[PDB]
Amino acid sequence: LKLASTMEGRVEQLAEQRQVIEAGGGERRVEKQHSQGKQTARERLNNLLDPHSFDEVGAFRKHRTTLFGMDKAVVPADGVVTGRGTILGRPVHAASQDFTVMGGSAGETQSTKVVETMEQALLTGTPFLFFYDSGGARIQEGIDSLSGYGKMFFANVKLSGVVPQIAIIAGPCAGGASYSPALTDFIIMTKKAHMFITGPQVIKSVTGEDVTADELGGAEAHMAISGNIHFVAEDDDAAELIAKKLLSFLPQNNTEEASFVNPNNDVSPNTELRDIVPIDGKKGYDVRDVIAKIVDWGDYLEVKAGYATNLVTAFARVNGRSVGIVANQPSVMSGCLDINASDKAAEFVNFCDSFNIPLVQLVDVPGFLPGVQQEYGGIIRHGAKMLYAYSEATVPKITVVLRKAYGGSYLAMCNRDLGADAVYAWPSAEIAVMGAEGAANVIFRKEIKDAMRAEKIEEYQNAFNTPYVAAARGQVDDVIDPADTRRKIASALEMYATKRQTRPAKKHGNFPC
Amino acid sequence: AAEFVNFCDSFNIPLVQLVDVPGFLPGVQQEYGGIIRHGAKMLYAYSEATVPKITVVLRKAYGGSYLAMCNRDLGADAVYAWPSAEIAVMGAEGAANVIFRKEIKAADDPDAMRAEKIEEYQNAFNTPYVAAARGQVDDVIDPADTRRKIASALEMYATKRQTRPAKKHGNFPC
Amino acid sequence: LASTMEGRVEQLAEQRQVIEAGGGERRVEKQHSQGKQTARERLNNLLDPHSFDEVGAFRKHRTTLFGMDKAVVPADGVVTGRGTILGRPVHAASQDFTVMGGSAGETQSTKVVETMEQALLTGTPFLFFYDSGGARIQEGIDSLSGYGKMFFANVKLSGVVPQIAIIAGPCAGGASYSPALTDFIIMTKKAHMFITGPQVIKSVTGEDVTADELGGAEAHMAISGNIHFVAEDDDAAELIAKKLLSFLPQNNTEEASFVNPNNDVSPNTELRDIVPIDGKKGYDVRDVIAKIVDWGDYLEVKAGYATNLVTAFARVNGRSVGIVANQPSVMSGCLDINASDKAAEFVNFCDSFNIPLVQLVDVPGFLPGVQQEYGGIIRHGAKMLYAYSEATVPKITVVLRKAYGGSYLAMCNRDLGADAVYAWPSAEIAVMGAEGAANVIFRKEIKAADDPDAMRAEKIEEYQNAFNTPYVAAARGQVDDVIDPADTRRKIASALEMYATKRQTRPAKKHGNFPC
Ligand SMILES: C[C@@H](C(=O)O)C(=O)SCCNC(=O)CCNC(=O)[C@H](O)C(C)(C)COP(=O)(O)OP(=O)(O)OC[C@H]1O[C@@H](n2cnc3c(N)ncnc32)[C@H](O)[C@@H]1OP(=O)(O)O
Ligand SMILES: C[C@@H](C(=O)O)C(=O)SCCNC(=O)CCNC(=O)[C@H](O)C(C)(C)COP(=O)(O)OP(=O)(O)OC[C@H]1O[C@@H](n2cnc3c(N)ncnc32)[C@H](O)[C@@H]1OP(=O)(O)O
Repeated sequence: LKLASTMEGRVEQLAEQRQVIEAGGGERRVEKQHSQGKQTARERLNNLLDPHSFDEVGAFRKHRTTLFGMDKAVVPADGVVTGRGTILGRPVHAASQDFTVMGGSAGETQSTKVVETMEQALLTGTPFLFFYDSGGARIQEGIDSLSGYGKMFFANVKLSGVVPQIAIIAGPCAGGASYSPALTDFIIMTKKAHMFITGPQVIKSVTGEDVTADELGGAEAHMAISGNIHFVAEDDDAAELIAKKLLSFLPQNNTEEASFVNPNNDVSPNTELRDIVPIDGKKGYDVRDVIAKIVDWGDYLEVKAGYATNLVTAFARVNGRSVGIVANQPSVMSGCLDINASDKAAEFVNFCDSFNIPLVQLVDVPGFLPGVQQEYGGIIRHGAKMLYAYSEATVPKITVVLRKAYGGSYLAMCNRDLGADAVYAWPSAEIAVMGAEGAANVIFRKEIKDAMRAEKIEEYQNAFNTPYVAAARGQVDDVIDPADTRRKIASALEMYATKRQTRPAKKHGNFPC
Repeated sequence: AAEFVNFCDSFNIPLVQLVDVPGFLPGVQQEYGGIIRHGAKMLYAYSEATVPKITVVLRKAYGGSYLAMCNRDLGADAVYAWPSAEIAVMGAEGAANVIFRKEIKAADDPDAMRAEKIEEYQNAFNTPYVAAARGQVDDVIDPADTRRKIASALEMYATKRQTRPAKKHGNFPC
Repeated sequence: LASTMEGRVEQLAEQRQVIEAGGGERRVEKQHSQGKQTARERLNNLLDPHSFDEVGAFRKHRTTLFGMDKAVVPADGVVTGRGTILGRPVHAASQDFTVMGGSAGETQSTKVVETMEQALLTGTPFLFFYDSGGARIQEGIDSLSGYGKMFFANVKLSGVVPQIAIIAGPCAGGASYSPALTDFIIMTKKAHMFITGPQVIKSVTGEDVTADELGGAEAHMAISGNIHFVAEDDDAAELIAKKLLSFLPQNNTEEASFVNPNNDVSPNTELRDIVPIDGKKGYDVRDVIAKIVDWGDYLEVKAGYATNLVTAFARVNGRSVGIVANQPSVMSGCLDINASDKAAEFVNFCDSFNIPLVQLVDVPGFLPGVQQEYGGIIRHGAKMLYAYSEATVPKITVVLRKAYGGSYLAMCNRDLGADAVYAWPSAEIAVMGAEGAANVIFRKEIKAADDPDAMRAEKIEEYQNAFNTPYVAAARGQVDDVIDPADTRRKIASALEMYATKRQTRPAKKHGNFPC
C-alpha cells in the first residue's frame, strides 16, 4: 500500500492494517472455527500467556511464493502467530497456526517464522509452545513448503533436551506435519483435533479401507492405541490449563533445575501407606493411591494416563521439588511390563534426565508380559529402552520396592546396579531372580521324583525372596515401615540434590529403537 | 561507532541503534582516506558482537550504511520500523534511472513514465510494510511505543547466550 | 524431460552448457576485449586442473518484480564450489559480469554465503573473484539483505580460515566492504572499487575525478591503504593468489606446511656491510631480508603503501614467517599513521594463523608533524603495541640500528613478548636521542659552562655511552646477546626452531579492545 501523508495518519493507517491482519481469514471463517468448538490462533495465545504479555513478531510478514495464485493471495501472517510472552512470569516463545488462513496450510514463510521463533527460544533459553491447526504443507508452494518442514524438524531436534517443547494439537494436523509434534517433548490433543501421517482419503484409495479422521487419528486413538500423545484435552480451554500445569514442573532450560513450587515441608509418618498394598500377591490395587500419599498435597500430573496403563508416569513434587514418578500398576495386567509400557517409561525417564528432574520409582512388578506377540513385537529391544534410559540417567534416582520385583523387570525399574542412589524395601518387598516355583522346577528337577516340591519351593522362597535377604546383600539400603516412605524419599532427595555423576565422553550412546 | 560497539560487547552492555542514515558521505577524500576499511569496522564490530542488539529504524536506512547500523543480517535480535522507516538498497529515484532507463527514454511521456516507475519502486520496496513483509523488521510500530518495544526486547534477550567460532581473534579492520 | 535416461543425460549436458555460456557470446567477447577473463576461466586458471566441483550451476533467483519473473540469470551471476590449489582443498566464488553486470542478486549472495559456510565447516581457505555493479537494483531490499548476510559471514570466518579477495572488474558501492572484511585484497589494473562513484560524488560535492583516479588499483594501494597487491591482469592476480596461499595454513588450528626448505644457516659476512655505521645514511632493509630468508624469496604485502615500513611473507628452513622491518631509506625509517596500520594488520593476521613474526629494527621514532597528531597517531600507533602485545606466536626481534622510545616498543621488544631479541653491534636502543636527552637533563649544567658547545658534546657523549650501546642493552637483559651481523640467519633460525613448541595463552575475554 501507499503511506499516508502525516505521522498521525500513518499511525492510524498502521492500526487499521494491523486490525486487518489480526482478523485472519475473516469473520465467517472465524465464526466457523468457533462453531466447531475451537478458539482462534490469537485467542489461544491470549488465554495461554499472561495478560498483555504477548509480544508478536511477524504480523506483517508475508509469503514470497507466486505460483498457482499465491502471487495474488492475501494470507495474513502467512497463517501463524508467533512471538514471546510469559506464563506465570516466565519468559516463553510460542507459535499458533491460524486455520482460518488457507486452512492453516504451512507456507514456506510460515515454517520460517516458526523456526526463527524456535531459534530465539534456544538462544535465550526459554520454553517453546506451539498450537497446531493445519492442513499440512501448503500445496500451491510445492517443494518450497516441503523445505520449510525439513527446517522445522531439524530445529525441533536442535532444541531437544535444551529447552522444553510443548505441542498442542487443537484441530487438524494432516501429514508429515505431525512429525514436529513427535519431536517436541509433550503433545496435548483436544477432542476436536486430528493427527496422522496418511489421511483417510489416501488410505482408502490405496488399501481399500474406509475410516473416519476421528477413528484414524482422533485424540483417543492416539492416546490409547498409537501411544503418540501425553495428554487428551476436552477443548482448547482445558489444553491451555494443562499446558500451564505441565510447564510448572519444568525448568526454563537444561542448565537449571525447575523452581520449587508451593513446598510442603511436612514429612511426618502416614500409616495409611501400610494398607494400600495387600500382603496377598493375588490382590491388586491402584498404585496412584500410594503416590497420592507421598507427594506434596497429593498432587500429580499423570503423563500418558490412558496409554499402557499397566505402568504409571507422573510429575509431582516432594518438598516443592519437581520429580518424575515411575510406578508399576498391579491392578492392570498384573503390573507386568510390556512393549508399550517400556516405551512409556523410557521416554519419561529420558526426558526427566535431560531436564534435571529426579526420578522416583515405586516397584511391584512380576516380570514382563508373557505372549508370542510380545516376543514377535520386539520386547527385547523395547524393554532394553528402560535399562538404557535409567543406566544413562544422572539425575538422583530413588527407588522404593513395594512388593514384587522379579528378574529383569526389577532391573528395568532401576535398582542400585542401574545407579539408583537410594533403594528402600517395604516389608512386603519380594525381590527375586524368578518365582520360587519355576526356580524349584529347575534346580530341584531331579531330587523331585512327590509333593517334595512343596518343601523346595518354600526353601527357595525363604532363602532369597525376603526383604531381609535383599537387605543382607546390600541390594536395598534398609527395610522400612511403609508409613515412613515420604520421609525416606524426601531425605534422599535432599542429600542427592548435589549429586554430580561423571559419564564417559561420547556424542551419544546407542539408544535402542 | 566501532570502538563503542566493541567496548559494549566486551563488557556485556546491550546495543541499541536508532537509524536515519542516507548512506556514506560522498567525497574524494573519503575514498582516499580509506572509507572502505574504516566503514568495514562497523560491520565487523556488530557482526562479532554477541550482546543483545536492538535496532529501531526511524527514517532513512539506505544500502551499506543501513547494514552498518546493525540490521537483522548482522545479528540484530529485534528490529522495529517507525512508519517513516525507509529501508532501501538505494533511493527510488536513483534506482529508477538505472533499471527503467530504457522504458523511460522510449515512453511517449518520459516524465510521466519516470514518476510512475519511481512511485512503483518506492511502494514495492521502500515502505515499512515491505520491510516487515520480508521479515527484515519484527513489526512496524507507533513511534509513541518505542521505549516499550526496546524495553521488552531487552528484557527477553537478557538471557541471550550466543557463541562464536573458535579463534584467537578475528582480523579487525585497521 | 526426454523419454529415456540417456536422452535426459544429453538434455542435461545441453542445459548445463547454456548456463556456462553465461551472458552469451557478445558479452563474453566484450569481457575479453577489456582484457578480462570470464568468471569460469578465472576459477579454471586458479584451481588445479579439472578439480572444480560446482555447486548451484542450476540455482535460480526467486525474485519476480521489475522483469525478474521473466529474466534468465544463469547461476544468478556467481559460480561457486570447491576445488584444490596444489592439492589443498579450497572453496571459491567467481562473479559473472556478463550476467546482469554481475549485479548481486539475493540468491547469488546466498550461494556465496553457503560456500563460505562450507569452508568454515570443513576448515579450508575461501577465495573470491569480484566483478560486479553492486546489489541488484531490481531486487531492492532482498539484494540489500543478501549483502548483510555476506558481510556477517566474512566476519564469522575472520581468523578461522584465510579469505582472499581478487577484484578483477568493477566493485561499485558497499559491495566493497566484503573484500575489506577478507584478509587480503589483490586488485588488477582493470578493476575499480569505491563506496561512492565519480558521478554521485560530482553531483554532491562538485569534485571532478575519473573512476581510475578515484578507485583504480594504484589509488587504493598508495593512497587509501585498502589493498594488499596490485596485479597487472587476471593471470598475474591468479599467480599472486597461489603464491600468497602457499604461506598460509588451511585454517587456524594448523601451522602452514613447510615448502622447499633450505636448511643451510651458514654465515654471510656481506650482511655486515648493508647497514651503515653512519646513522645519517640509509639503505634498503630488503637487502637484509634477502640475505636471511630461504632462497632470498619473499612476498611483500602492501609493497606500494607506507613504504617506510616493510611487511612480507618469507621462509626460514621451510617455515612461513611474517617479517616486519623499518625502511630507513624512506622518511628516515620513521613510523607514522599509515605504517602503523600496515604493521598492525599484518601482525594480527600472522597471529591468527600461527605464523611467527620476525622484526628487523631501525627506527628513530614516529614521524613529526601536526597532521600526524591531528590524524590520531596516538590511536593508530597504539595498534602496533596492541597487536604485538596480544600476539602469542613466536616473536623474534633483531635490532639492526636505531631503536628509539615508543617506536622501539612498537617494533616488539622483550617487554611486548619477544621470545628472543638480538642486537647487531650497530644497535642503538634508546629512550630518546642522546642530543635531546642531554638538552633536558643537563640544560643548566651546559648553560653555565662559558663553552656549552664543548660541554654539550661532552654531556651528549656521556649520555650516549651510558645507555645507547648494545652492551648496555645487553647488560640490562633487553637483548639476549649482541651478535655478529653475519650470523643473523642462524640466530633467527635457531630461535624459530626452539620456539616451534611455544604454547602461550591469554586472559579469558570475548576480545580485547583493538584501537580504531
Ligand atoms: C509433505 C506432506 C506430507 O505430509 O508428507 C505434505 O504436507 S503433502 C501434504 C498434503 N496435505 C493434505 O493432503 C491435506 C489436505 N486437506 C485436508 O485434509 C483438509 O483440508 C483438512 C482435514 C485439514 C480440513 O478439512 P476441512 O473440511 O475442515 O476443510 P476445508 O476443505 O475447507 O478446508 C480448509 C481450506 O484450506 C485448504 N487447505 C487445507 N489443507 C491444505 C494444504 N495442505 N495446502 C493448501 N490448502 C489447503 C483447503 O483447500 C480449503 O480451501 P477453501 O476454503 O478454498 O476450500
Ligand atoms: C547497497 C548498495 C550500496 O552501495 O550501498 C547497492 O549496492 S546500491 C548499489 C547501486 N549500484 C550501482 O549504482 C552501480 C551501477 N551501474 C554502474 O556504475 C556501472 O554499471 C558499472 C561500473 C558496474 C558498469 O559499467 P559498464 O559500462 O561496464 O557497464 P554497463 O552499464 O553495461 O553494465 C552492465 C549492465 O549491468 C547492469 N547493472 C550494473 N549494475 C547493476 C545493478 N546494481 N543492478 C542491476 N543491474 C546492474 C547495467 O544496468 C547494465 O545493463 P544492460 O545490459 O541492461 O544495460
